[PDB]
Amino acid sequence: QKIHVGPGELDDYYGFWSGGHQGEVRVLGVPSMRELMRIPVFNVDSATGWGLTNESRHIMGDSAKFLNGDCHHPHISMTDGKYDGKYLFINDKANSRVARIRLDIMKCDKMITVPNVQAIHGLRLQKVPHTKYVFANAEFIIPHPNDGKVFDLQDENSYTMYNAIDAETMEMAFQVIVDGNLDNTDADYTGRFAAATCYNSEKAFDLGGMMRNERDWVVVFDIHAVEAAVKAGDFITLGDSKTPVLDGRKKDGKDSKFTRYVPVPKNPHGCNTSSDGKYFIAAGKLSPTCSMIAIDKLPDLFAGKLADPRDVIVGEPELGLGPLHTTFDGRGNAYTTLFIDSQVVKWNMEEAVRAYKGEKVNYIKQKLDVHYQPGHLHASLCETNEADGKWLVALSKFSKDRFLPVGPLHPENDQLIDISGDEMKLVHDGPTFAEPHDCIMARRDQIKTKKIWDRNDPFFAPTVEMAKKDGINLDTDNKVIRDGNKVRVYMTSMAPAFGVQEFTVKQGDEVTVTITNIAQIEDVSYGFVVVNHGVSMEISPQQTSSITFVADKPGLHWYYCSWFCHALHMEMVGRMMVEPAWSHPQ
Amino acid sequence: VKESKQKIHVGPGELDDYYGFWSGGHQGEVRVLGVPSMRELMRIPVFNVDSATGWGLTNESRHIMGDSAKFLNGDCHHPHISMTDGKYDGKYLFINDKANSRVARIRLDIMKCDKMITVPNVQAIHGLRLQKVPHTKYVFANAEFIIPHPNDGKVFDLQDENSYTMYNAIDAETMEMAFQVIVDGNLDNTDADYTGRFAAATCYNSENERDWVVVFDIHAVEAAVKAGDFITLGDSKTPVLDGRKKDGKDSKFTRYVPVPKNPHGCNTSSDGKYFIAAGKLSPTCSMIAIDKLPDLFAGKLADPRDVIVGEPELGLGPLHTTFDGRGNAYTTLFIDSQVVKWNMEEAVRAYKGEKVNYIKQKLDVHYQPGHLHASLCETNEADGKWLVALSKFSKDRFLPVGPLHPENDQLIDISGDEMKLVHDGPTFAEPHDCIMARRDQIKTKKIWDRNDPFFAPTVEMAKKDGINLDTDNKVIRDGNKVRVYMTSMAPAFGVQEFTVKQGDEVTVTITNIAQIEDVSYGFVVVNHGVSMEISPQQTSSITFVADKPGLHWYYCSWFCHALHMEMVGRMMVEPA
Ligand code: CUZ
Ligand code: CUA
Ligand code: CUA
Ligand SMILES: [Ca+2]
Ligand SMILES: [Ca+2]
Ligand SMILES: [Cl-]
Ligand SMILES: [Cl-]
Ligand SMILES: [K+]
Ligand SMILES: [K+]
Ligand code: NA
Ligand code: NA
Ligand SMILES: [Zn+2]
Ligand SMILES: [Zn+2]
Repeated sequence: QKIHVGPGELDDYYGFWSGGHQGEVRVLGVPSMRELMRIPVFNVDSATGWGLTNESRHIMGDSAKFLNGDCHHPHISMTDGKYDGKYLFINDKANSRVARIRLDIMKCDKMITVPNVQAIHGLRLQKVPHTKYVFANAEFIIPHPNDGKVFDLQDENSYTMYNAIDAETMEMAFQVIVDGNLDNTDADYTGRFAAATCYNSEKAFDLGGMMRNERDWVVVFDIHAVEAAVKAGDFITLGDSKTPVLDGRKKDGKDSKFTRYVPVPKNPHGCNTSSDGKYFIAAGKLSPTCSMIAIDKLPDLFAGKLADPRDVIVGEPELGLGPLHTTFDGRGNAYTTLFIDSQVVKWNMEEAVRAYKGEKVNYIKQKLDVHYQPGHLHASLCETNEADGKWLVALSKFSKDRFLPVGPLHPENDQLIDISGDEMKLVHDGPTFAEPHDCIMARRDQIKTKKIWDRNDPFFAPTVEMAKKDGINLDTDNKVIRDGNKVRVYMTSMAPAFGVQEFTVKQGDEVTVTITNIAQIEDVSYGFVVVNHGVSMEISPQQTSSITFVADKPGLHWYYCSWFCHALHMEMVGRMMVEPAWSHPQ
Repeated sequence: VKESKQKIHVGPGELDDYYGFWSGGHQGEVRVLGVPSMRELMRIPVFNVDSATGWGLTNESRHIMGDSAKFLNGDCHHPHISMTDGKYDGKYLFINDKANSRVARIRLDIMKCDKMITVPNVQAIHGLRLQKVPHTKYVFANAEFIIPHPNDGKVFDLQDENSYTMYNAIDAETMEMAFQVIVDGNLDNTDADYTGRFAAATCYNSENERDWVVVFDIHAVEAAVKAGDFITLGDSKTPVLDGRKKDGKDSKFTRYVPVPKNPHGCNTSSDGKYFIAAGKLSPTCSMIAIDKLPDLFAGKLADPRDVIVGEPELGLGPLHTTFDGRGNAYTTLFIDSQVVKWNMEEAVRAYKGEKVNYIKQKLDVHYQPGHLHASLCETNEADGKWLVALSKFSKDRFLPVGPLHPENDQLIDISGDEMKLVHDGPTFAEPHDCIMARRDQIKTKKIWDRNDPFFAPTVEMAKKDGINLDTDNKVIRDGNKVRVYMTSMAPAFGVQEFTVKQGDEVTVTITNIAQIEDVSYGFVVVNHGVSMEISPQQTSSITFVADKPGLHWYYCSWFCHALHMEMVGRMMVEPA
């Protein structure tokens, strides 16, 4: 298995890394582990203008007021349990958002603030028959309504909710109230069942209380029952949201139609579907085990053919101190991170199941040391029924002495491990910034990217619509439109000349600059910067971009093209002239 | 005979040999790489807003940025490291902001931006370089674009006698302006000699069959400043000297050396003999003899062209030059898409008419190189081991990732007689230029000092409230202001709940009293756009308004402990 990608060689896999609390998505080549691209999502990106431009702020909605995000879990849309390469979804824990990235243009094209919740943490996609739903955990219990009259998490109206988002429209589909709280989640290989771990079955707010119970649980959702209740109109709404809300709590011991609670020790964390579709595997964290939920026993559990919810557990292997996450090679082994022991442990799921039935046997195959304190791990295609068992990335939280010193803040250490053989082999230490939690890999042929924009692309269609009201054809017009104290500049661009090289406004005017890059070549991107106005954006081939700012300073102000595009790059410039307020009315 | 055969694989457990400091380009940060692995070890926020650490959101960072904290963007190109006696001393890194006309200082012991200045009365700081000898007293900075003076909207004509740009000197230690020099034309790039007397800059817009490199007599400038012979502009107290030619007469502070053609790069050879100006539109470099500049300013030379001692023909589109310390220069050919290696002394002899070939090798790069940088090339210790060429079009060299492409930063072994390309490093947002330093030239703190200037103003606020940041967990109420102070020790915030009134302006100050390297904590307030880092022994603070009634969770964002998920707290906001 080639480990090094020489000059002129291409990587075999795409890797999509979460940005952690830096808020972006990063695109890596695997196995070289080099960063090919950054995709801004919840961060403000100076280079492309994401969070400054009118297109990006329209996608972010009211949340464009936040300059931060915290993402953990990137996942790729699937058709029949295999990646189809259309979309990447990722969570925002800091401002309770889910974002969709369009993998053909590698940009965030949709974003939603999940109503009536705080902190979207766990996120995963339906696998079968395709990704109809994005499943998203809200982590923290809050009052409903949260109007400041009740603060107690033990009140009957204090709770958190499981969230399903329509992948294609990126509108809420439903929400399910649960007991306890929600950590990570996964889905089965039929479309019926999803599952989430809970660590706060105590509904406490202090550390001691959140650890009291010997077992919390994984809550299992019967999505068919949920949809059936929705189509039946048997749901409520909260506040101003029209999202159907269903009640998944126990009510005096009796289970909801929508949920079952499997007792699992202890403050469990990871929740991973095996690539063969047999198991939900929950990482015990404070318990030195994983718990294996048999998905094929779930219909019986929901029909009361089982006497005890624990009867869906068919294994609970002892793996080591602080199991956090599990991934799969597709050969019948699971790999689990041990945060405290700082290892990855390879174990055989079928043997662990036999040992739970008393058949004494050694299901642990190998323990590999990692550096240090691993969180997530990801084996190539592990989330599909094409799990290929080639590469394994383990994302550790303390790199200590593994890289040159760079001050008090250290990088993370994302370590690439060869699992194609019987023995795991550590091959590469990859330092990353801001704590990626999780990543996801796709084969090179599973991702198809556009090199030039289509002119009808929904990303800037609202801008095309604005132009039409001014009688503007964006493909050819270089025009300055005036409307009271607003000025709308429309221009084409072809290196090294802006189509409007100068224009004049009154001090205080609100200026929108719309630029259409009418180039038809690849890698031919232009920029636009207005000096000393905090204005910056990218316009790639056939794209239209626009940015709005206030001409608050009298005098002559230069604008320039930022993206090196030509041998005459530092000469693709223009001038905005701002007439002083004292020479105009008022 | 000596071969180029350095090892590029830094396996697990092994450490890189050099630090690389990459500019962030249009993204606005600075990036720290290990060389030769070319892996990114750290990002240093400067002009960007960084969700992870809170740079741009915290009180400490917005204090450093001053009024310019209102800008969420930057555009940097030129990172440089402070020198003592012509050698890197590891103290500071400086970098430019072309978009909002700033210079930033980074302290290399903490790897944080600690000072920032908006340069007055100019637009767009582009070229930037450091005084070398006797140390980096001055940061030299080019303002690129010509503007009216004053720029109040009465005059827009760029040919007006009061429309010009200026060369800028910033005091490196105080990060206050030292002086500005009005010049003719446009400034592009700049460098300094190895004595402290001279600096030089290419000018592309003298408007021209020839533009020039302008040469500054920094001693003469300092003399005038100390005798009070200067004017000031607008409301800036900065001494301003007039370096323009007047009726064909020369300023005391400047000489204009004719050089073709829209010259771009301006690079000082490591032996200190030459300012080398890359020809861009002319397929040449021009070599100015620094030891002839005293005679130039003394009026002992018949013609400003007399200080030119070499003009080698290299290829199409020379943009920049670097040095191996063995007597070779390395120049990027932007059109030919090559690095050309050439011998500077053979170039000088050729210029006299000897038939001697000074070109040693041309290496193909991919594609369209701009800047290049050999290790320690800006110092008299240039070691001739590694070369990075930063190329603007990666085309097919990496997997496709949509309409936007990465820059291709190519690592080249120059240790032997033949350059060898050994690695392609894709980078985001056109870093443009970089600088390398030996591992042993950089010394960083592992934990913060409690007296650090970075958060000294926050320590002062706490002093006014009577707070001992090392021990106290308290909530001060002051009208509609709320100042929460707390220690933190994973897995617990030192204040786990507090209550305020809707609309209160809340300041949260957190001190990480851990003593263990790498145990960094975070603080995020859910749905309030609040996020910051607190590393060991650091104090950080952030102000926001509690505009939403009800219970609002905060949590630690830096995975710090087995019980990370449970290190949380509650803000309770009583309705108005
Ligand atoms: Cu948010 S948690 Cu184990 Cu995913 Cu990092
Ligand atoms: Cu247009 Cu560079
Ligand atoms: Cu504090 Cu994780
Ligand atoms: Ca618990
Ligand atoms: Ca010119
Ligand atoms: Cl998980
Ligand atoms: Cl230069
Ligand atoms: K870390
Ligand atoms: K580029
Ligand atoms: Na939306
Ligand atoms: Na300052
Ligand atoms: Zn440059
Ligand atoms: Zn350049």
